[PDB]
Amino acid sequence: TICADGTSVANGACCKLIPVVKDLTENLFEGECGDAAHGALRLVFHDAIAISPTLGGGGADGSIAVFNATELTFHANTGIDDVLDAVGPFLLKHSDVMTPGDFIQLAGAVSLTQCNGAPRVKFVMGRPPPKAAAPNLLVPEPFDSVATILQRFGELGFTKEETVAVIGGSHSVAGADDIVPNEQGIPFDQTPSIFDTQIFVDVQLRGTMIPGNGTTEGEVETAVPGTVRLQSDHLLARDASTSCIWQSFVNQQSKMAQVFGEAIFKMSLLGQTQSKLIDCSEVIPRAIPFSHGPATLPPGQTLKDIEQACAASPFPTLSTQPGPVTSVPAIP
Ligand code: HEM
Ligand SMILES: [Ca+2]
Ligand SMILES: [Ca+2]
Repeated sequence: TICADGTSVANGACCKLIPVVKDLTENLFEGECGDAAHGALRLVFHDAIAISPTLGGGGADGSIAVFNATELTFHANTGIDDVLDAVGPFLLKHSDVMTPGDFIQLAGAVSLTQCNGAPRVKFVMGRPPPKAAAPNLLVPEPFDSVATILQRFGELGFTKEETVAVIGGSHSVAGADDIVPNEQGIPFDQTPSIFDTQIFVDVQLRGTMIPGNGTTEGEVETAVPGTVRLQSDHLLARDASTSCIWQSFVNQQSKMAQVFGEAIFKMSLLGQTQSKLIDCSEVIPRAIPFSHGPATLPPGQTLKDIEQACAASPFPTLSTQPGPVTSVPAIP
């Protein structure tokens, strides 16, 4: 079917989503891989992962928006109130054509296309409205152990490879608003507007510093001024179950993107039955091709500053970016 805009879709029910995509790209994200895009991506996880085989929760069901009055009382959802302040008006204005679970997955898929190197993910619609708030304690916290993290993701059907890709990859285009005391927009990697593998390098370095005037539980030292490091990422890069996976993504942007895209799509289906959904992948914007060079070590860092954790292979011999140590700019 040809939509009013000229887009051909396999299922004509998808045509009603085209204005939603345009609104998100023009008016929420403003064509940028910035604060709004980051929020929409994070919302995908906080909505979808909140499901357990034994404790309940509906997964990718829109509960985090509909039942925000409950789910925003959960510690793991710190900062989601601010995300919903930005995204929530768009969810409401487009609630005539799609359910909230569908909207959240759409917005995350569209967010990625705003970012250099991020994959164009598949997208399906047809998730029913949510029945209830997720239980508490289903969203992983940055102070959770690797074993805890792998149990949560693994029990939901993710491989370890997918788990590392989807966490690390997301943190390549991300910052913290609630970790560095009284500071917002503090990136996890040197390039929060680029979907590159700098996050993988940055986290493998020995940490030497904390930003700001104190820590929050689940934060550890970072190696690069103007960034922050989560304990969870720190441990995932160093634990024997995940460290070879973590290292495998360094300077492998295409591989990382492909795995990430597969993982996001899997995440999008949590709590759903793929049978009763409709493919609407044609509505997702074109991806922005990765246009940056190889991964590098940050200025002033050398291979002796890498904490080797993968026993199978040495850390790739990357170049060091030229020039003086500089503080990474905060995300506007
Ligand atoms: C063990 C798993 C994970 C943990 C513990 C974790 C933890 C965090 C924390 C603590 C923050 C900063 C939040 C704030 O300061 O308010 C954050 C930001 C973010 N996370 Fe993760 N995360 C995980 C997995 C993921 C996944 C799977 C995705 C995407 C599907 C994701 C996407 C993001 C994004 C995009 C941001 C930045 C938000 C912004 O700049 O507004 N995270 N994460
Ligand atoms: Ca949910
Ligand atoms: Ca990056």
